[PDB]
Amino acid sequence: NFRRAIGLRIKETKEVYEGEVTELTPCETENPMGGYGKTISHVIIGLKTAKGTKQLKLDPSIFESLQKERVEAGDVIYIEANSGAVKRQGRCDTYATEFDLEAEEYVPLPKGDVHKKKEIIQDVTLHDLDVANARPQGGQDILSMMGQLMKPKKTEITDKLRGEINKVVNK
Amino acid sequence: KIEEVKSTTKTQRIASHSHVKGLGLDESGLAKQAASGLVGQENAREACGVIVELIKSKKMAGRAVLLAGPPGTGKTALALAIAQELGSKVPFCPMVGSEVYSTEIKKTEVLMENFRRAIGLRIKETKEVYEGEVTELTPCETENKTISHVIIGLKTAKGTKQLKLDPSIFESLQKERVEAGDVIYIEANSGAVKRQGRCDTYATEFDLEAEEYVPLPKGDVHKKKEIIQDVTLHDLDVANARPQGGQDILSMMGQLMKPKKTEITDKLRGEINKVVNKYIDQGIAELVPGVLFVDEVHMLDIECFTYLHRALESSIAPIVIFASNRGNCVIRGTEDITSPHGIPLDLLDRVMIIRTMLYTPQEMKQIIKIRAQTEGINISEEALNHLGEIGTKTTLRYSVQLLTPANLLAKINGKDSIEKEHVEEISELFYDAKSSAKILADQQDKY
Amino acid sequence: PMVRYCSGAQGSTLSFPPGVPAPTAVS
Amino acid sequence: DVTRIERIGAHSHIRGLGLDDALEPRQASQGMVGQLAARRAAGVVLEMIREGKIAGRAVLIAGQPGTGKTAIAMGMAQALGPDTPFTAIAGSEIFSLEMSKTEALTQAFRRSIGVRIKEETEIIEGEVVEIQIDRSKVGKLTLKTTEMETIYDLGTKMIESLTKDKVQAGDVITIDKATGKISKLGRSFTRARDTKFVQCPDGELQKRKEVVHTVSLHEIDVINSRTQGFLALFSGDTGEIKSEVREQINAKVAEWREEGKAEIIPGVLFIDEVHMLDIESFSFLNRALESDMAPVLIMATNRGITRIRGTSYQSPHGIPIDLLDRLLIVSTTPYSEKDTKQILRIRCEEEDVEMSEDAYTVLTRIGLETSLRYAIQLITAASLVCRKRKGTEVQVDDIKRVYSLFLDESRSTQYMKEYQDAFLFN
Amino acid sequence: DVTRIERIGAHSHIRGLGLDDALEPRQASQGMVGQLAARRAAGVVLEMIREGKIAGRAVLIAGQPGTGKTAIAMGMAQALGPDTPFTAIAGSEIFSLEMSKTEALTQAFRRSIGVRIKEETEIIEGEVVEIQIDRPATGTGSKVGKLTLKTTEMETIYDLGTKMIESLTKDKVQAGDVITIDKATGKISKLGRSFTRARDYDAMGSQTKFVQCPDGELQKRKEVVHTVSLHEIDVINSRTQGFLALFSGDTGEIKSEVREQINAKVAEWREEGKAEIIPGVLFIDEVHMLDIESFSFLNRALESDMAPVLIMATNRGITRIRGTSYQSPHGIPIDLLDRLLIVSTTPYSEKDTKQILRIRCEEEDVEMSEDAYTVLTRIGLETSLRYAIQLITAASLVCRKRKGTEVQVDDIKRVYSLFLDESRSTQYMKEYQDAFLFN
Amino acid sequence: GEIKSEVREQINAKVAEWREEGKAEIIPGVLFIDEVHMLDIESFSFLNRALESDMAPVLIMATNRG
Amino acid sequence: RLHQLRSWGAPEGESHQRYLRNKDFLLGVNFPLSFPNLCSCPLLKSLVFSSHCKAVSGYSDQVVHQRRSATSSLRRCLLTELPSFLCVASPRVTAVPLDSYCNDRSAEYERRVLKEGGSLAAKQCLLNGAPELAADWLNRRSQFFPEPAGGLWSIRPQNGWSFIRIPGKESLITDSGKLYALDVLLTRLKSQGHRVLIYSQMTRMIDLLEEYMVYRKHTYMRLDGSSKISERRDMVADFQNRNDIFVFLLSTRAGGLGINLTAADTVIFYDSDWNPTVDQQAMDRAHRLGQT
Amino acid sequence: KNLVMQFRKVCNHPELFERQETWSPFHISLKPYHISKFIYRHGQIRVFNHSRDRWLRVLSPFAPDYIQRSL
Ligand SMILES: Nc1ncnc2c1ncn2[C@@H]1O[C@H](COP(=O)(O)OP(=O)(O)O)[C@@H](O)[C@H]1O
Ligand SMILES: Nc1ncnc2c1ncn2[C@@H]1O[C@H](COP(=O)(O)OP(=O)(O)O)[C@@H](O)[C@H]1O
Ligand SMILES: Nc1ncnc2c1ncn2[C@@H]1O[C@H](COP(=O)(O)OP(=O)(O)O)[C@@H](O)[C@H]1O
Repeated sequence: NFRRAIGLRIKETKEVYEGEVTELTPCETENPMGGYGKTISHVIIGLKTAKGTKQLKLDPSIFESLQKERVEAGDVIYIEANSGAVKRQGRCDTYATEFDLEAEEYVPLPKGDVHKKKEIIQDVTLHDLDVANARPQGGQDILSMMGQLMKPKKTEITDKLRGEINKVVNK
Repeated sequence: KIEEVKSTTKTQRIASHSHVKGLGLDESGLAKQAASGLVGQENAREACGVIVELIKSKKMAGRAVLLAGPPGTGKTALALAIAQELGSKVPFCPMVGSEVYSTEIKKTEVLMENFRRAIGLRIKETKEVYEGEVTELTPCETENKTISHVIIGLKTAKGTKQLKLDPSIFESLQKERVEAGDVIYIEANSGAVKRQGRCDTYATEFDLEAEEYVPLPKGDVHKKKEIIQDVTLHDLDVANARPQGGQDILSMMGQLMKPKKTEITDKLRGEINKVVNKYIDQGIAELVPGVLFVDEVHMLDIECFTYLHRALESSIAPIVIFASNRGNCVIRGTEDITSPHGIPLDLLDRVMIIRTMLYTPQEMKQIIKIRAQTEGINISEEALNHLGEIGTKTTLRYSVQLLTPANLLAKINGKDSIEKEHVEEISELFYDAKSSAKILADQQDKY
Repeated sequence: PMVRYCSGAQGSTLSFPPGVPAPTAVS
Repeated sequence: DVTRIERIGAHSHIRGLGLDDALEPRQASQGMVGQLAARRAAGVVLEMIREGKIAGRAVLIAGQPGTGKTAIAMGMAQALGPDTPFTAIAGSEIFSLEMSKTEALTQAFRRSIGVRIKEETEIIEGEVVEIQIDRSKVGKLTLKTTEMETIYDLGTKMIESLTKDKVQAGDVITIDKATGKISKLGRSFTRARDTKFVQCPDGELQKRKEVVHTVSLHEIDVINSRTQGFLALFSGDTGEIKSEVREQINAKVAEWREEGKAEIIPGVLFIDEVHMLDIESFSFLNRALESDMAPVLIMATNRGITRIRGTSYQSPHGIPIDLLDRLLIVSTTPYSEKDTKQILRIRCEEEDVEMSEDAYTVLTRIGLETSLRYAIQLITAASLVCRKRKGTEVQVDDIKRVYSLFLDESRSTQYMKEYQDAFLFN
Repeated sequence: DVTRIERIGAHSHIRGLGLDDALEPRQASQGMVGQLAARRAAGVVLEMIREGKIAGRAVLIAGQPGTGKTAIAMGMAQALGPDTPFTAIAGSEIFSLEMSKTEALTQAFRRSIGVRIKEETEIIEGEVVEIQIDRPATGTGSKVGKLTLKTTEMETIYDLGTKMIESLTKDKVQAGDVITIDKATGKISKLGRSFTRARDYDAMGSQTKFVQCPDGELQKRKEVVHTVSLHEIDVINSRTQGFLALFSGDTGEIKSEVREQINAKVAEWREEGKAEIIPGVLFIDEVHMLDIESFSFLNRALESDMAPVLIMATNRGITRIRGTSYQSPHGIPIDLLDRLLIVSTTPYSEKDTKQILRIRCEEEDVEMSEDAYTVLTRIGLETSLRYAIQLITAASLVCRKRKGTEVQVDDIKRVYSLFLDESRSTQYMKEYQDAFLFN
Repeated sequence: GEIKSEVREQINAKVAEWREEGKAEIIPGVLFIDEVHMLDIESFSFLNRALESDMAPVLIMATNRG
Repeated sequence: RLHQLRSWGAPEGESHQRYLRNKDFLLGVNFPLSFPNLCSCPLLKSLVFSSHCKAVSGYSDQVVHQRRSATSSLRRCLLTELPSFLCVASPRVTAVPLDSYCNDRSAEYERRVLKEGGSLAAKQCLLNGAPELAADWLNRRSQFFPEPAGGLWSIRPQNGWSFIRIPGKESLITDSGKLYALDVLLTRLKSQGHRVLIYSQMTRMIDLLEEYMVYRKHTYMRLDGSSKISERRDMVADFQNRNDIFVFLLSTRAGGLGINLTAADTVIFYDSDWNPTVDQQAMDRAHRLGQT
Repeated sequence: KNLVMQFRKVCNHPELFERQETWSPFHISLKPYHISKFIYRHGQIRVFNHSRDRWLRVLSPFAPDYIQRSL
């Protein structure tokens, strides 16, 4: 409770690209590099929203991710501009009529621009930093997943963690 | 021509019984006046001379002794002397009577863990191992698919061999992320694997790499060797009750989870007893019963005292030393009943008592001199006589406690040694338990 | 024969040797 | 000499509650003496235990400290022998942190009653003489006893088993036919050259054997609790077994009895130091002693009229009258000089020490001035003093040495009162 | 202007003990005043702690409420410096639900002995000019590559190993990044994008603050000093991959066998010169909270060669030792009280009570007239010192509300009428005796 | 096991938002504690602040004691 | 996916303000420190530093030293790993898991399944993290930027899962006063640029010295009496005529005569003979008319 | 102290006198826990009550039948 009654207010930009994908256009150079058959300089992705349409030009390494996610033309997707990762949301609502039944929930077309930016102020107690460090989340490991199937319980947070959090919030 | 010396590692810390080196008896069983760091207490040192024979005889189980006498008389100093006298190889297990109150396991069972810990065992284990640089690695597939074998080629300074191995070992090699050119070790009894690194032969293959490199193993690829293992009965009991040997997913994950204690059941201890008797019969094993020391015994609960009635009557249990410094106190857990030393009469009838008794002024001077030269400080004779007087006015503990503070004052004002005036100053900065109790009784309106 | 990924001052590049599918089909 | 785990302890000399066939207790036998009335009574109870027809019956052994009331129970546990369950616990051992106080008694009852079955097995045992394999696979082997030989063609699952366990010519092996498990017993003496060695078996290679097997009623309950319940039979994690499972298993074992598929072997619960169960625990034994599957239970105690734990009430033995009407009380009596001397002789034989007849005499007097257990402890110490002295027989001066080193409680109490204010908290 | 997480609190003005080189206390220095006797004794035990030779030394600080017991403990805790472990506990804090009392004290001891490890490794630190990763057309997965690194003075090319390439690709380093590579560990770390090349770019995959290119030699050595308590070494070794328990506090009743094993290994590191052991201090405030079971543990726990120096403070007369019937000095049993040295403290005068207030207004940024100090000093003897200290901020605020710039005596008389002392409160509680609950 | 306090606070905020939007409505009910005379002194002191939230039931309690 | 929709797609009701949508009781994503948000926002990611699979100690200062000018610079608070070598405990005993035997063909079929692992799904789930991740892991050989592994495969303790302990090459230094002395001498002399001869009186010891010269990578060359006469010629001619070879290893009776090792600035005797004159020759086969 | 060359060898380096071995924990297995055919066939409640147990899954409120009808 003594650590609940102390707050931080901290502020950061979010930037994201989103829209229905109209095209994936891997673009070749005029000549390959020596000894190679073909070379790709970039991918073009065409995104559309209720406000308009535009091409984004991207690094070739995007293409692997766009087949890990089962992206196909007429899906709506987003890209986190600070990280480069891409995520599928689903087929656009435009196509909801193309069968009598399909086993996917359709999602409405994004509104506003293809590229979005805002500044937000986020506010948290020191107790929230204590707990989020003492029991992490976003598991892809046995320790996390076991820890998340098990019944959660409060624990005697150590004075070392309180120490380290104090050190970094001062920075 | 020129001469030089180097040594800078800081020497071991001094503590409250580090002057004690053994009982200092003579060959006839009588006590010398001053030897191996002890002085005085002749009947109690002679009595401990019988007990070090009782231990080394190996004949007995569940014999128990109580050191009793006023605070500050040297009870735990004697028990520590016995721990020196038996040597390192006999297990000596120290414990305090307030440790039975665990939050994981019942008091009655914590005692049993400590008893089983005070019996040692010595085993001639034979291990057979394969080691080398892995030059080749190939699995062999079979139908309902399965893996039938792995084939491994190994290389050492002597030459090479090729081996056919169980799929359990392949599962282990995969888990350890082993590849060709790695140097590995496998112990075939346990099924365990260890990676060491890549062979030194490859160490220059990259400008920038994360690996450590090791020289090629010497000796034959396959060999067997004897390791003398020291262990306790408790260590066998617990390692079977929550296992981590082998290489299956279950045991491997049981190495990650939070290590809770558990009430080991009588059936497991029963089966472990049969196994170790069969190791003795084959001449693989030697048994070394040791000692359990339970200091501050006067605050086990009456549930615990009434359990020791059964544990001391076992044919297995080791020799036990209890210690106490209490008068006719009330027995913990009863609220109504008082008895000598804080222990029930029913248990006090199952022990032999060793009396320990107060020091004379000459003995205090002698102990203070011993202790000062242990802490490494020089003291003038008139100062030491003054400390002797302070001892008679207070307690030998307080008289010893002034030594190091006085030496700090001495070096601060440039003296090499304690002078009387240093002791005479320190005595006024720090009160004792009686002089502080006086001022606090006079001003009792204000605390 | 090896598929090759490059990043530098001149920008990024992905490259396939001749006869490898180069599986970036358009959509 | 080599050391067992089981070295000499406080009751090691007792090797049976010794009596004649009419249950007359002879004056000294099987390591124990005196206590005529108590040992006869204990013999009658041992006959009830062995006959087994009657459930839910209890006896209280009571009397002063050091009057053989654990001794007769320890002797009775030897005399009953293995292969009839006997379980011993201190009353302080049921106060678990992991499991209820009434669960620990419920479980202690069920460790002490056994279900017994017999079953038959097809077993191969013999020396292997030849073994052959090919590039599915088909192979062949030959086996020998002292009396016959055979060759067998091997099916696929045996080829896997034999190839897994690296069987070689000259090995002596046993095979559980039905399951494919190989047990190896070493190598034949005639191929001990080029490891443990043994002579080849007698009789025929394939024996239909019959095996008698028995499991505690508790051990049925635990196996049924979980995916691999049997581990909790070692690790102790058997937390509060659901009573509707026990309800089921009792009805199942009752039908196994009536259909003759198994038979029930009653047993004994020796709850020692009973005076320190709570009134809650007594109130459970009150009614646990009424099942068809209750064992016989034997309780020891050394307490006069006293306050029963968890209350302000006072009653004999430190046990409520509510429970004392369920049981019969057998009362031990303190020893005379003859008995005391003779018990000291028996302990001297068990510890391997010899002493002079005057040394026995003075030690007997000490034994009457300070209670037996003190005198019995002097024996070992005296022999250690003699060995230090390079003597052999214990003499009176070696006993009088030890009597001055190691105090009894009555002298130690006297030597405490002269320094009364130096001890803490009196 | 800016407010950090640490602020003005009850003992923020203390910065040492103010002793001279001959270990004599100055009248007023390093924010401590008066109390000459106990400050001398604190100097001697502080000197003993710095020497480090002798284990298990214990000291008890005693005296009336509000006479600088805790202040002297904070004083020495400042003087002893940050580099040497000093642990504070209030006596209440050992009554855990997760572990037994003797475990809690064992942890508090082992948390107060430091093992100090200097560590050096070789690092490469540069701006990424290019990356090549080659991947098999089918094959086994034996990827290979080359990377080039630049500084303002030098650049070079590295042929890359197969264990290392997974790290670059995992953390998605690309040209224009500035990175630091630890050769021994095989770990990458990133400083940021260089200012130049981000102009020649695609649609955005990152949007963050830039950093300057590194200078001079491309390879350089780094040094870190780690101080690790014995306690965290016990926790790390209690199970595989147990690291989170250092923050989480989830590790219960550690096996004795683990500590015995660590005590051995620590000694070996000392003799090898691999690590330095550094004894510190455990301060238990309000120590009269402990049960007699806890005291009985301390008796014998204090006798190990790994024990730290122990300091305790208390404000108690002859009182009954918690969890028993017996009365004793300081509410501690004589078994333990015999094993330590007692330092005692003295009530204040006018002369030093005024001087405490003077040094307190310097810390809270307040000006007052000498007349105001005169009145406040009287209040601070009619009533306790802490109350007088508590009026100083209230007086400054009431001054500032009325647009003053120096506290006057009528500000203090105002505040004194508004916020009560205990003695006055307790007096008014007599005249409403029926209206309050459970008298 | 002891729901964290910041969760119940978050839910109250969200339910208040939905009734302002008209997406939801709140139905107050009752809590009846029979034999209330054996609540404990710490539990009574909690009811002193439970009966003060913007969203609490009505309590009915029954007791037989003098 | 819920986080993106909830945090940008927020404005206006879908229905003229009626109805809850599907997923509307899933509130946990809204918290500022939820994993989606803390992934989405680059800066809060730094305030939640305690990840479940690294040995993070806390924050410390760090110092870095250039080789040129010996100039240092100081880095303020950065995250730190614990040192590698604090992981040092091991059980005295390691029992194999207790197992059941029953004499029935069907019972034996059951227990075989348990020892292999109950089903491919359940085993893949623990071992690779999910059956989806198992399916990907098989082909991750063929991807440039693969995603993390999820199973027990994702965890790597510093010593492996085995408890066996091999004496490391540093034990040469820890165990002898003489090598502890030699190491500080050679590290100093290396930094000063001095060339050195080491003489020693046991072939068994020159082997231990060679293991040391390989471990701390000094470069070296040895000439026991067991060396062939032709080797001595090359090996001497390579210690002259080159800057490369830091140290020469010799036994005094083999190499102490005639040899003309004028390239050495320094001489170390790791041990000495009962007879002088030998050492005098061994020294003066460096100290002679060719030196300056 | 309890020939000259032994002292010289130990002083030069202790590995010349006795080489340090690779330690590893003591490894153990008990005999496996024997269960009779009789108990493995007639003794598990999981099996002998399987007909009765099925009713407790039929009368479940978690059957998709009952969820639809309730919902
Ligand atoms: N006979 C003795 N000879 C030497 N030192 C002694 C002797 N008796 C006690 N000491 C020392 O004096 C102190 C008090 O003894 P200790 O064993 O702590 O007494 P206690 O019986 O109260 O536990 C310790 O420092 C101990 O080592
Ligand atoms: N009749 C006897 N025969 C042999 N030993 C006996 C006999 N009576 C008592 N003892 C001895 O007395 C001790 C057991 O005391 P006992 O009366 O059975 O325990 P308790 O007083 O706890 O009930 C042992 O040393 C045992 O050998
Ligand atoms: N000698 C002193 N010099 C400086 N400040 C002091 C001194 N004595 C007490 N104080 C201050 O007065 C207040 C009361 O002292 P405190 O440590 O809380 O007393 P105690 O712990 O003895 O009850 C604190 O704000 C403390 O900083």
